[PDB]
Formats: sequence, C-alpha cells, structure tokens
Amino acid sequence: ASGYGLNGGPSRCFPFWQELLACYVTNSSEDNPDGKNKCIPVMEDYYECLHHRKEAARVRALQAAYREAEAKKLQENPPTAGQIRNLGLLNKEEDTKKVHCA
Amino acid sequence: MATRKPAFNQHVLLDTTPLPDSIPKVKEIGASSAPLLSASFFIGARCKDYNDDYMQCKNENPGRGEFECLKEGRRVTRCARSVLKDINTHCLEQFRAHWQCLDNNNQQLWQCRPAEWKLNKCVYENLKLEKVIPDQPKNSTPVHLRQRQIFAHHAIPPWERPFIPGQ
Amino acid sequence: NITLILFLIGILGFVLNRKNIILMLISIEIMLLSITFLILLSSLNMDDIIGQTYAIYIIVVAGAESAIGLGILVAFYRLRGSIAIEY
Amino acid sequence: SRHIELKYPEVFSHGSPFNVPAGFYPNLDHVIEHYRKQHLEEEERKAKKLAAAAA
Amino acid sequence: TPTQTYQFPSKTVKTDYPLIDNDPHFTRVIRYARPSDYAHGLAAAAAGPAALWLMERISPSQVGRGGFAKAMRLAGFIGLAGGFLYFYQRSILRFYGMSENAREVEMDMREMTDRVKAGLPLYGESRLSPAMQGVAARQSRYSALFFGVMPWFNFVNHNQHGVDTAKYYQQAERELEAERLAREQA
Amino acid sequence: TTPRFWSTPLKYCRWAARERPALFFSVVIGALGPVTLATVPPLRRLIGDVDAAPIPLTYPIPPGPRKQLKGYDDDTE
Amino acid sequence: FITSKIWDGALAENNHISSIGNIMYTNYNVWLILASFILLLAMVGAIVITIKPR
Amino acid sequence: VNRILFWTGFGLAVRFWQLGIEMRPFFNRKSLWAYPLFGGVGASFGYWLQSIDEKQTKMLEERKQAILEKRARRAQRQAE
Amino acid sequence: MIMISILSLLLSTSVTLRRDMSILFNRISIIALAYCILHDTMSLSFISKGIGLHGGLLHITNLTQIFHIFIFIISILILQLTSFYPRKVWIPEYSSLKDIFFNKILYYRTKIINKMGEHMKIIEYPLILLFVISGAVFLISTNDLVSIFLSIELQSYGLYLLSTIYRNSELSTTGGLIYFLLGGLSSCFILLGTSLLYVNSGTTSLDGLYILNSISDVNSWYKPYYLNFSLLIFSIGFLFKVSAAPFHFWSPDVYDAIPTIVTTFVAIIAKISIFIFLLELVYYTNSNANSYLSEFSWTYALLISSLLSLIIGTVVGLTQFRIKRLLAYSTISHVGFILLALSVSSIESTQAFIFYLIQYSISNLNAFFILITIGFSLYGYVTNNKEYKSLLDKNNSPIQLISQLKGYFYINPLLSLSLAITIFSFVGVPPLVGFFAKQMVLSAALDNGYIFLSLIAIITSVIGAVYYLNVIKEIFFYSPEHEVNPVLNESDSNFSLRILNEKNVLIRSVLLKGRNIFISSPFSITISIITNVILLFIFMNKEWLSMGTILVQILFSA
Ligand SMILES: CCCCCCCCCCCCO[C@@H]1O[C@H](CO)[C@@H](O[C@H]2O[C@H](CO)[C@@H](O)[C@H](O)[C@H]2O)[C@H](O)[C@H]1O
Ligand SMILES: CCCCCCCCCCCCO[C@@H]1O[C@H](CO)[C@@H](O[C@H]2O[C@H](CO)[C@@H](O)[C@H](O)[C@H]2O)[C@H](O)[C@H]1O
Repeated sequence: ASGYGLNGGPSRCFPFWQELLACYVTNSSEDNPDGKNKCIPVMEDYYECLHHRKEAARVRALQAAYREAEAKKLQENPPTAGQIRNLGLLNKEEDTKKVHCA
Repeated sequence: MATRKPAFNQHVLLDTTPLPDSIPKVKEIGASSAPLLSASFFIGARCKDYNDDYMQCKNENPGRGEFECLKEGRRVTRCARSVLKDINTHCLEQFRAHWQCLDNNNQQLWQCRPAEWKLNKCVYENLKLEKVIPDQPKNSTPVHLRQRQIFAHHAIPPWERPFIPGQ
Repeated sequence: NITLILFLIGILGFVLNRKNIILMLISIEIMLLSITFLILLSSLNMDDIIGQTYAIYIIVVAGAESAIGLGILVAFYRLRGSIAIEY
Repeated sequence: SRHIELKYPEVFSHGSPFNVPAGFYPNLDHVIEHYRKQHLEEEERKAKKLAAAAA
Repeated sequence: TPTQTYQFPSKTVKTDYPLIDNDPHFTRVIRYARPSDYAHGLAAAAAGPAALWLMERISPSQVGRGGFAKAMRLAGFIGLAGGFLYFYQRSILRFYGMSENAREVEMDMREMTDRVKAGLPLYGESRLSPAMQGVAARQSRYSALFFGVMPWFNFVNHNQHGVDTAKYYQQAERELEAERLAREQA
Repeated sequence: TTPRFWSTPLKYCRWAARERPALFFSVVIGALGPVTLATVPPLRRLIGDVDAAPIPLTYPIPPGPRKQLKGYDDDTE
Repeated sequence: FITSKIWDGALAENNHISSIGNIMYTNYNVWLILASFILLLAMVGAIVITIKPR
Repeated sequence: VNRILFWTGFGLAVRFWQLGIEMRPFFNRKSLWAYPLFGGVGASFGYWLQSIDEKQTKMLEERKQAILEKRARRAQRQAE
Repeated sequence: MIMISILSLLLSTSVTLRRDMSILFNRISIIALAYCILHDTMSLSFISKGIGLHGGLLHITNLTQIFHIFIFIISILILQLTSFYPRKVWIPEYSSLKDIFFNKILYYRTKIINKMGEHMKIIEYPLILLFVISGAVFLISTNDLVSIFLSIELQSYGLYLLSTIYRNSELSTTGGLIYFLLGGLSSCFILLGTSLLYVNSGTTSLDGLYILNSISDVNSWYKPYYLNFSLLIFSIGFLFKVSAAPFHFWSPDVYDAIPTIVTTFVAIIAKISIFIFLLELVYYTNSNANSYLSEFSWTYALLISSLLSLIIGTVVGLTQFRIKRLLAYSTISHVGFILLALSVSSIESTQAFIFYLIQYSISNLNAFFILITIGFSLYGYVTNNKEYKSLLDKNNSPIQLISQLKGYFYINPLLSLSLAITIFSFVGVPPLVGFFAKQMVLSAALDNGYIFLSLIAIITSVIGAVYYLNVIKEIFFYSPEHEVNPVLNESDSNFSLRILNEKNVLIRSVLLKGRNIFISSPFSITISIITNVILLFIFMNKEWLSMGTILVQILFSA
C-alpha cells in the first residue's frame, strides 16, 4: 500500500490499492449507499496480491493433477540435467533436439 | 514469475512449451552482455523511437502490457538486430576490441576509452551513427570525451585521441 | 510461526515471575522482538520498505524504554538496596 | 455518514519515482476529474454566497 | 494554456472565503501581510516578556542576582517566536480562505496574471525534482493550521497549490486581447 | 575572572577561544555549515557554475502522443 | 515460490538502507521528529532522575 | 439571563469566594478596586461569549436546513 | 510552538545548575503554553471531518484543535502550582494599586513561603510536563499506526519520569517503577495490535483501514476478521493507560505513592488524550449494516470495561481510608461513564461524551487543588494525634488520610464548601455540573437501548455516593484534631515587615503575626473559578453544550 519497495522502486501491490482507492472515491458517496459495492471484487484483488491464498489454492490442485497425470504415463527417455543445461547453446544442437522432442 | 530477489533458490523450472502460432515469431537477440554495452549508444541512436514507442504502449495499457504490446517489442528486437548486424558488417575488429576490453574492466566504460573512440570513429564513418549522452553539463568537456579519466585503473595514453565528429 | 512462539516466551516470562523485576524488564523486550520480527517478515512478503522503517522506529523506542527502565530501577535500588519482592 | 472522505486525497500522488516499470502505475484521470469537480463546485458555492449577499 | 490546470488531486476544505493557495511560498506570505498583521505580531511578541515582568512585580520570584535577566532573555525569544508565528499565521489564513481576503485575491490575480503574460512559470522554478516538489507540497499544504504544535514553512517553488489555474490564463488572454486592440486602434 | 557573555560579548569570545577551544570552535564549525549554505550557492550562480542536471533513475518516457512508427514490421523479420 | 528477472525495474537498484533513506528524511519525516523527541526525553529524564546535580 | 450581567456578577462572586477561602476581609477600602477589575473581566468574557453565541446560532441554523435537504432530496429520489 | 518552547527551555536549563531558577522556568512554561493557545485558537476557521497534514501522518479536525486548547489550559492551571509560592503575607497597608505596583514589601520570606521547598527546586519539572503535553497533542492528531505508537510512547515515557522525579522519596521511586513495568506491558499490547493491523492490510494509514472496513460492511476468501481482533488487543493497552477495570490495580498504588503536585498532572492529562483518540476510531469502525462483523465488535471490551469499572470503582472505594486511593477509585467510576457514552455510538452519546470529559477534567482538578491548598494551610496548625506522626513523605503528600480532614469546616469554612460542592458534583446531585453530565450519558444510553447498563449505573452511583459522603461527614460532622500553633500567636512573636518606595526608602514598618499569612492568590482564585462554574452552570450552559452539538454535527455529517 505504501508505494515504496525494497529495491528503491514501487511496491508490488500498490497498483491494486490505487485501483481500490479510485473505485471507492469515484463510485461511493452519501447520495448513493451501495456504490461501494463495486469495490468488493477490487478489494478482493488487493487482499489476494498481499496474501496469495486463492492462487495458492489454484496451484495446489493443478499441481496435484499434473503430478499424478505424469506419474502413470509411460516415460520414454527422461532428459538428464546436463542435457537441459546445454539447451539453446550454439554447439549442442543434439541436446536441444532431445529436450524438445522435435 | 515474481520480481522478488531469491534467497534460498536451489532449482530452476524450465517450460519447453512453445509460444502459440497466432503470435508472429521473432528471431531473438544473440549478443551477450558486453557486446550489448559496446553497441548500446548506437542502438539508441537508431531505435530510440521504437524503444520509446514500446515503453509508451506499455504505459498506455496498465496491468495488461505484456500482452497487447507484443507487436512493438518485435519492432524493437528488429531495430536492435539491424544495429548489431550493421556493426559486424563494418566495424567487427574495433567492436570486438572494445567489448573484449569491457569484459576485463567490470564492464565499466571509462576503463576502455582508447578502444571506444576507435569504434566510434568506424561506426560514425560507416553507419553515420553517433554516441550521444543526453542533458550533459554545459561548462565542461563531455566525460566520454575527456583525455583524462580519473577513475580509470590504467592511464589513457596521450596519443589516444577522443573521437570528435569532425576535425 | 516463530514470531508467535517468541511472543509466548515473553508472555510466559510474566506467568512464571513472582520475584524477578529484572525478568519483567527482559520479557517486555522479548515481546518487542516478536512484534518487530513479525512486521519484518511480512514486509519481505509484500515488497514494502515501510515495514522495515516501522521496525527501525520500534527498535529505537525499545532502546529508549531500556534507558528509562534501567534508570528508574537505579533510582529505586539507591533507596532500597534490593530489587527483591518479599512474598 | 457511511461514506468516508479521504483527509489526505494526496495519497493518489504517492509512489516511488525510481525503477518504475512501464504500465505499473494506473491511469487515474477519472480520480483527478472527481477532485477537479469538487474544487470547482466549492469555489462556485462561496462565489455564489459572498457575491449574492454582498449586494 | 497547458491543457491541464488541475494536475494533482487536492483536498477541498469547507471555508467561507475563496482559496488563493494551499501552500503559499514564504515570501508571498510576508509580501501580502497587511499592516495590521505587523501590529498584532509585535503586540503578541511583547506580551510574553511583559507578562513575565508583570508577574515578578506582583508576585516576586525571590530568585538570586542574575536569574531574572536569564528568564527575561528566554521569555523574549519565545515572544519573538510566538509573535512571528502569529503574524505569519494571520497573513497565511487569507491564502487558505479562512479569513476575509478580498484584497489579496486582487493582488493574487494581478501578480499571477502578470506572470503568465511574462512567460514565467506561475509558481516559479524549483531546483528540486518534480517528485521532491510533490513531497514538499504534501508536507506544507494547510500546515500553518498545525503551528501551535509544529512549525513548518514553504521555501520550495512547486506548482501544486490546490487551485484550478485556468482563471489566471483566461484573464491573461482577455487582457492581451484588450491591449492588442488598443495598439491596433492607434 | 572569567567573563560573562551578555555583559561583554566580544570579550567572552576571546576567552572561550583561548580557554575552551574544542567547545568554542565546535560552535564555530557548526555555524559555518549554515553560512556555507547561505553564501557559496548564490556566488556559484554568479560565476556561472550551473548545478548538473539530475541523472535518470527510471526509464525516461517522453511526453505527448505516440509517434505512429512505421518500420521493422513482421514482414521485414 | 517462483521468481523471474525484470529489466525496467533493475535499472538503478538500491540496497534496503538507500531505499529507507530515500523516504526516511522526506515523505515520512514526521516519524523522525517524534523519534528525535523520544530519544531527547530519554536523555533528559534519565539523567535528571539519577545524578546528584553539581 | 443577560450574559453581560451574569458574567459581570460571576467576576464579583469570584472575588467574594477568594477572600472567603483566604479568610481575608471582604470590603477593606484600599483593596476595593479588585471588585471593578473582577467585574470588568466578567464583562469582557461574555462579550466574547456573545460572539461565540452569534456564530453557533448561524451554524446550527445552517445544519438544521441541511438535514432538511437530505431528508427532502432523498424523499424526492424515492418517489420513482 | 510547543516544540520551539521545549528546545528553547531545554537550552536554557542545560547551561544552568541553579535551583532557585526553577520558579521562573515554570512561569515561562505558562507563557509558552499561552502562545500555543493563540495559535490553535486561530486554527478554527473551517469545517471538515479532517485534513491530513505532513504527508498524511497527521490530521487536523475541529474536535482536534478544541482538545489541543483544552489540554493547554488544563496544563497552564497545574503549572501555577509550581510557578507561585504556596502562601503569601498580605496587610491592608499594602493592598492598593500604588502599593502593589510602585511600592515594595521586604521581610524574611523563606520560612513563610517555603522558598526552598522540594516542588520549588526541580529545574526540569516544567520541561518534562511540556514533553508529556507534546505526546498528548500528537496522539490527538495521529493519522497513522506508527504515529500513534510514537505519540503514545512520548506521552507514557514522560509520565514515568514525572513519577520518579522526587528522587529522594522511597514512595515516588516505587511508584514510577510500578508505572513503567505495568505501562511497558501495556505498550506491547498497543504495539501488537498495530502490527497485526499492517500485517493483514498492508497499510499503516487509518483512512485506508477505515475504507477496507467500509467495503466489508455489506450485509469470500478474505473475511476482514482481523480489524475487530486487532482493535480489541489495541484497546486493551489503552484501557490500562486510562485505568479501566479490569486493568486498574496500578492506579490506586501509583496515585498514592507519588507526590500530590505530580498526581494532579498524571491523573488528568493521559485520559484526555486517550479518550479523544478512541472516539474517532469508534465512529469509523461502526457496523451500519447488521452483519457478522458487528458480532465481534471491539467496542464490546469498552462495554464490559465500563460495566466492570462502574462496579469496581464504586464498591472497592467504600473501605478506603487514604484520600488519594479514594480519589483514584473515584476516577475509575467516572471512566465507567465515559466508557459507556463512547460504546453507544450515537449523536447524543458523543455530545454527552464530549461534555463529560471536559467537565470531569475540570472538576477533578478542583479536587486536587483543594487538597494541595489544605495541606499548605496547616503550616500554622499543629496536632498531637499519634497516627499522623507515622505517615511517610509528609512533605510530598501533606494530606494522606481522610481523618486528617476532620473538622476542616472549623479551620476554613468556604474551602470546606468548595470541597463539598466538588464532591457533590462527583456524586451527580443537581443543580451541580456533574449531574448534567450523568443525565446526558443516561439519556443517550436509554434512547439507544442500554436500559440494562443505565440501571446498573444508577445503582453504583448510590454505592459510590457512600464514600463521597464519608469525606463530607468527616470535614463537617466533627471537631478538628488540629489546633492553632501557639507560638505563631504569642504576643511577643512578631515579624517586622518594611514598606519601601520606588527609590527604596522606608514608607512604613509594620509588625505582623501568623494571622497575616494567607493562601496565595493563584490557588484561591483558581479554586473559586471552578467551584463557581460547578455551582452556576445552569445559568451559563449555552456556549459549552452548543460547541459539543456542533462538533458532533460535523463528525456525523453527511
Ligand atoms: C469549558 C470548555 C473549554 C473549551 C476549550 C476550547 C475553547 C475554544 C474557544 C475558541 C474557539 C475559536 O474562537 C475563535 O478565535 C478566533 C481567533 O482568531 C476568532 O475567529 C476569527 O478568525 C479569523 C481571524 O483570525 C476570522 O476571519 C474569522 O471570521 C473569525 O471567526 C474568534 O476570536 C473566535 O471565533
Ligand atoms: C464555561 C464554558 C464557557 C464556554 C466555553 C466554550 C466557548 C467556545 C466554544 C467555541 C466553539 C464553537 O463555536 C464555533 O465553532 C465553530 C466550529 O468549531 C468555529 O467556527 C469557525 O469556522 C467557520 C467555518 O469556516 C468560520 O467561518 C468561522 O468564522 C469560525 O469562527 C469556531 O470554533 C466557533 O465560531
């Protein structure tokens, strides 16, 4: 919310806070009681940026699907780390073709 | 992924999935870190408009600029590929002399002036491009043109002359 | 989770203390080191420098309470000759 | 009042000016037009008040 | 016309008179002070030293030889301090719109328009960064209102003053169009 | 013996420079900072020593509408 | 947790103390004023309750 | 009651109580000037309270009219 | 101006070691506080729920300035206790303008006026109060969590130092030690609460927290449960600092141990700043829509504190025999009324809250002045009672027992009626001002559904009136155990007073006995101004109550 981050630049969740301040100030007044009800989803995104609960929930099911989807399929030839570490290198074209199965 | 500096990273996660065919492909820049610094002032002499347009498109569309600004980024990597291509076509010897200097000098520009001045000579003759640093003070010699560099580790020999465009 | 445990330690210093007015001095500072430590670890999580600064000012007020606290404890000892609590 | 009016509306001008990535800051001219209307309305009320009661 | 006269969000305060500036520069505050502002500051400033001398005569301190001279110096500094703060705070509330300011609205309109037609930046040129100018402005906006607790003064040439500057430009335009016809007439 | 500042201001300053030198010249140096702020900067602008422009600490985005470039397109690739 | 590099935000990176300094003396300088006064009170008060004057 | 009257008397009452608390004599001739001074301060404070009263009356008047717009304008928008 | 005052006074007291130079530094602290009143008085020409200043870390409000000036004047009245000698010598021969202005009186004043008394010798005492006042007027105007924390510590730390400044009393140093050790734990609670606020909201600004609470108050992944849990820990620390039961055991002990001069200041100033700050926090944390948020309202801790403070404060005070312990418990029963008005958040309760705080701060001040003046009065009296002989710090707290006030009506009748008028105001008997305060708090509670608490409050008000009447019965229903000093009136015992003129020539000599020694005018006049305000409020109520009605009209406006 402050606007100042660790590296001298701005804070990561400051855009969401201004998107939430702008919503409340330009949609809610004393004339209209429920205008602040457009700030609900905007406030959720701000709380998500700071804490990352819904993304954690999403990436915790998707990772449970993939890990048992790639646990039962047949494995032909797993590329070794040394092969991956030569990927995209100008004299190791053989390893890159193996990695990308082209 | 997040822009946070990592403290306990022990593994790398690579995704071999290719970009979709909908998005026009672009050959990527292949110059390493020191070749880029040697050609940095040349690139912004030519691609400044494309470099500034790309940064403006992103500013114009907040939170959505990695997407929706993809054509502009391809324009910048083509402008810079033409500078890197042009320098190799005419100044290859002077270019490699300067960037190999910067390799052993902490990539600090004031540490390789004799090599830079020769490259600036060849690029201005061959490509009519000129190193310009904007908003420099007016009451003194430009730092990139001074016969003496105070913070240089090795002294600049007096016969090594700074390249003034026209003398 | 370490921040909450270390907060308990400061609390429990107040639970087990019938005679040490010095451990009451100590546990207040353990409690301050929990709260500053919690602020700091959440600041790293949110990329905010204000959490770091708020820690700094907690550390400066914490030292000042030690000066006022040990100064008053000196004034008491001069006329008492004992920090003990008869019980 | 169930509505809060910011005592410091100048926090919309907050934020680091350094190491700013393109697109990071939001387009807040809808906000500045709110506050412009608020200043112009208040200038009008006093204008309409100490000029129609000064005659 | 810069096409944007209200460039920053500013706080509107409910007051009875027109706002000239959220954050007047120190010299403008001095320069607009009416001669009553000087009488009042001097009157308050002498009061703390004179209150202290009055107390010593009516209810003597019984202090030693040099003690009252020392106290007279301190009461005198506080009087010059409180006296100047009151004089400054009296002038600057006309800028804020919290005091009748008909005189200073005219003096403000003239000078600010005379600056526009001279090509001058409306609020002057700042050696500070646009970002440090915005920090300075947020610190000093309506700060004379906190003088009894904390002293602050504006010594920066920022362009954030809470007012829509279209009127100064509009009046410059209407004044330029008036002078041009006169020159064309003769 | 030792003078009094508010009776003899100049005479106290000589005694303090001679008898309390570290203390006296501390207040002197501390006052020179306030003076150097007041004096050199206007004299610098008199001799034409213009302050250097600030260095960029963010990407320098130019103001105004986008320029509508043409060049370096997908066909050129 | 996953992290990736950025270039526009890495132009002139500051150490945490320079980032604290960029704002500690300007934007949030009221916090410095109160702290200066808390330390100043802990000086005067603790000296006055312990020492015998003169 | 009259404010200038109440406050003038309040200052005269304050002098009588002070002498009673001190147990000093009320009405000695060389100190009778105190009653005029205490009364004059009571007069002055009260001329200041009359200015306070005048302004508060304008404010409470305005507010009771504002609450009578908010209640009115809301009823106007509820007629739809 | 408070900051320019501290620095200038600090520099002057830093280069002096003279203790005779304290009475004058306290006089300048009164003149210094007068310039602050001239500056905040002129900062009241606007309508706003608030203006954030100095980067949003501070705010200014009409309620903020009024309280800043009230704080400064309550401070100027306590400062008089250390700026004027306790007793004076008056003769009708030196009583006119020409005399008090152009003539002079010379006599041996040291033992009459207690020139080298303890309260006349600390040089930093005017400075320490000014650092407490600074923390109080900052707490009123704090817009950020850090600002709250830094202000509360500035005020708390200076209260501990004031409570330890009589360095040569075993009682005073004991009390400062109890205050710091229980006060430091209270600060952890205030720090824990603010930390848990920022760590869940990402913000330290109160207005952002108010808006996050505003958007939540609508009748899924991120419930805002933290706000009511954080503010309940947060209010626990502030409950301790104002000594509300259950966190009240510290006040009777600290208020009785420290010197009476000091307990005037410490037992008034901290409540005024803490209670004004809480009111704004209660208004913007309200749940307009009955949802699950209002079930965990932090305001319930204030409702339970008020209920417990009404009982504890009035029941435990029945068996006190020490007057300062009695007055400490009486203050706990008055915060049970202040806390109920705060807990019911209505337009009527806030107006009744504002009145109760100001008038109670004004009346308990009279109760402290009357006590200090009675202590100074017994200088010309002697006693043979064996119990008074064994009291401790008989110089720092001259009146310690309620039995030392037996037959004071016989010694000083109007001082006894001033203490009667003030105590009957604590009871809440009409036409006294303290009635009109409890009337408003009860009407606010009854109008909004707090009938159960009102019946409890009027029950304890009967119980609390028992120990107030014991003080009245003791001063008037009995004969004094204090007799006039026989030597002061010995016929042969007289002190010679010389009347001079402008050029120091004798105008007259006079022979004076102890009958010519009185209370000093600053104390007598201050007592009579407040006793008269309590007794004559029904004829002078429009400006005071109207100020409150306008102030709450803005806080609730729109
Ligand atoms: C027992 C209750 C204790 C309450 C304590 C607080 C009381 C506060 C009382 C003061 C209230 C404000 O009192 C106010 O002071 C200012 C001082 O410039 C003056 O007010 C004036 O201000 C400016 C001039 O400076 C004018 O433009 C304005 O029109 C006018 O109102 C008036 O004198 C009075 O309206
Ligand atoms: C024994 C008790 C005796 C009475 C003690 C209290 C008397 C003083 C109460 C004064 C406060 C109420 O009275 C009124 O309040 C409002 C709002 O705060 C303020 O009113 C102020 O703001 C408005 C709005 O811009 C200005 O136009 C006006 O000139 C100014 O006076 C003043 O303060 C005072 O005019």
